[PDB]
Amino acid sequence: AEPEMEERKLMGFKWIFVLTLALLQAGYYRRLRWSVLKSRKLVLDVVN
Amino acid sequence: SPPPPNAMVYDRLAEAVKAKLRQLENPDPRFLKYGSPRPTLTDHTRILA
Repeated sequence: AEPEMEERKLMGFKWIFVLTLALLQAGYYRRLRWSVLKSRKLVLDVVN
Repeated sequence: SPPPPNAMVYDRLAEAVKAKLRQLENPDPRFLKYGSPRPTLTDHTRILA
């Protein structure tokens, strides 16, 4: 029924591992571009 | 410790807009007796001599 199961489980270990490295790069790249906004100071004049 | 409603300039400039609008709410019914904004058709025969 499934003559492809060994070519399939070996290709899926190679690309789930490689894609969890690109997820660690993209969460650093996101928090680096957003740090000037996330730490800025703002004074406004309004009280209530 | 909320500011009172005369302490900030924007809070007491807003109690003066509400007081300008409360004199548009009590109309005098003796100044509304003859005039109407709806047009009607009338008869002018007594004055046309």
